[PDB]
Amino acid sequence: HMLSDEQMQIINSLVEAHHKTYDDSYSDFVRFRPPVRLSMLPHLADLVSYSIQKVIGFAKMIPGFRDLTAEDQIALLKSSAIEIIMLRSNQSFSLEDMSWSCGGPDFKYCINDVTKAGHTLELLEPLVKFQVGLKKLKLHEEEHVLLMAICLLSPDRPGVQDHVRIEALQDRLCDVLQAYIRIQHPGGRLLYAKMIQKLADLRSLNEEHSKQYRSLSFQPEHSMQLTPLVLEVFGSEVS
Amino acid sequence: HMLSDEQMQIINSLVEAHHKTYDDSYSDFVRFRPPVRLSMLPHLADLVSYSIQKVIGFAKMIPGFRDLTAEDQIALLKSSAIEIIMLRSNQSFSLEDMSWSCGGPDFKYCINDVTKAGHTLELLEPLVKFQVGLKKLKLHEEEHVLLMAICLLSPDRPGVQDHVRIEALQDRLCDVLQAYIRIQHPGGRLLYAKMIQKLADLRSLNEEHSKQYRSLSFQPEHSMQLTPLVLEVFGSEVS
Amino acid sequence: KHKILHRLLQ
Amino acid sequence: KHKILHRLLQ
Ligand SMILES: CC(C)(O)CCC[C@H](CC#CC(O)(C(F)(F)F)C(F)(F)F)[C@H]1CC[C@H]2/C(=C/C=C3C[C@@H](O)C[C@H](O)C3)CCC[C@]12C
Ligand SMILES: CC(C)(O)CCC[C@H](CC#CC(O)(C(F)(F)F)C(F)(F)F)[C@H]1CC[C@H]2/C(=C/C=C3C[C@@H](O)C[C@H](O)C3)CCC[C@]12C
Repeated sequence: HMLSDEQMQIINSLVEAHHKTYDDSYSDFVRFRPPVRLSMLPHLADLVSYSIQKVIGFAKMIPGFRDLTAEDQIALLKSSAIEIIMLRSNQSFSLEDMSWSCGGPDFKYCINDVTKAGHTLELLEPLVKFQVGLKKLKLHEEEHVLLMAICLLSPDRPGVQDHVRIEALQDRLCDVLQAYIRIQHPGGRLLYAKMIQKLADLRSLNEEHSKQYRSLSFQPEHSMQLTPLVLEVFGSEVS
Repeated sequence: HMLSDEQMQIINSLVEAHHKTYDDSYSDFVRFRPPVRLSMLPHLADLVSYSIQKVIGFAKMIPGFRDLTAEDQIALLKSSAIEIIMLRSNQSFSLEDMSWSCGGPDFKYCINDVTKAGHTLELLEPLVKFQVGLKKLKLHEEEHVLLMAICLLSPDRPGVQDHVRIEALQDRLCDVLQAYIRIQHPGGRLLYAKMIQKLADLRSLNEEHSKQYRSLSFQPEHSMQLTPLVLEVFGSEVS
Repeated sequence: KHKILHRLLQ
Repeated sequence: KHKILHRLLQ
């Protein structure tokens, strides 16, 4: 009926990690190759590269992420990166105009903006549709942050060695998550499941991204516009 | 005493290739990651990547460059790229303020600008000193363009297979070069040699760039700021 | 080897 | 393998 000291240390830790790695001002966005509205590919690529960087920083600060092997950190990051990015982008997503809005109109990404980076306007449907549902759940910062750490710490990913110690870390986080809602979120008797459903939503979005990403990554005139980080994270090289 | 029709076709061809690949307005420079005055590394990296692209385009248009094997094209481009880039940058170099000036002050590269991309202010001396000498020679567009094609077509590079057919192409170009000066450049009885000396100057600058480039390319936090093209051209992978 | 140089050379 | 991820994980 009340969260325990350690469940609270965990929440505190994650919240800060996210403040420390999610720039509310989006001030770094002027250092990206500018948007031109595959004319958006250089900018989005930089946005995604940058975002991978934040995600990595966030992860390092998840309780017991660092005690994992380098190999598992990499395995978890590579497979979960795009999902974390999709999740975190929800903070900039806006229901009023169905667009991610990043502190200025040079940094407003609408659905046409995005077709201009090589994706089909209709394999983007699920992503928008997902941001809108996620948004509707009016997550607490605590829960948003918790969902991301739970995502990252999915042991059901290609390449993970210790899917027993990662299961442990995840379970602990779902424990925190589930209590938090119960104890601290009026009207959320049904939320945990809605969120968990979002984790499965993500898997599919992940799948879809990989298919399009494979398409671009195979045409050198496109791959050349990515960054070394993107190429490495989204690449199929194997530890 | 007068250049032959074919020597003139060659000159015409090179001049155009250079117009077709050297944007006098430098209008593409707004698509680079902006300069911040290793804070200049993202911008210069984009400048260099872009420049490699032009150089490649130029090369393709050199008489008989395309009839070479893919392998030799690559071998010639990889080893000569930085030299061509250094040469071509002379068009934007200014004696009045010892700086490359690219159509706007966001695009004025002075020597401090450059230390901020990871190089020593004193392994840059030779490069500035070289631009200044090159500038002093007040090359005709014809000769500037000819020197670049002669550079590219140096057969004394690592990896070149047919250093007999490339020697042929180069010789032919030096023939054109040498006649052009004789027939069309008053006061240039000594120039060809001064230029040829510049080709050897370049080799050393090349050497020096490789040493610094190796330094940056080995620290992932730096290599990550380069582009796929830069990494590939300047990389040591072997055909 | 040399994915992009190749492509840009076609 | 994974030059940069490794570096950013130290
Ligand atoms: C449906 C699907 C998966 O096909 C969409 C993919 C498009 C793209 C992801 C990508 C990619 C690439 O394949 C890359 F190569 F891998 F790069 C590229 F498209 F090819 F490039 C999506 C994912 C999340 C979206 C957005 C996030 C917004 C953010 C702003 C802010 O909230 C901070 C967030 O981290 C990030 C808005 C713009 C479009 C984004 C970045
Ligand atoms: C002395 C020496 C070799 O140590 C200088 C190297 C710095 C740098 C080249 C590089 C590099 C890198 O190692 C890269 F990684 F390989 F990228 C990087 F530094 F690490 F990035 C020099 C070479 C030519 C110079 C300039 C050219 C100007 C141009 C403008 C216009 O005239 C068009 C020209 O093509 C180009 C001005 C800015 C500084 C430049 C680009």
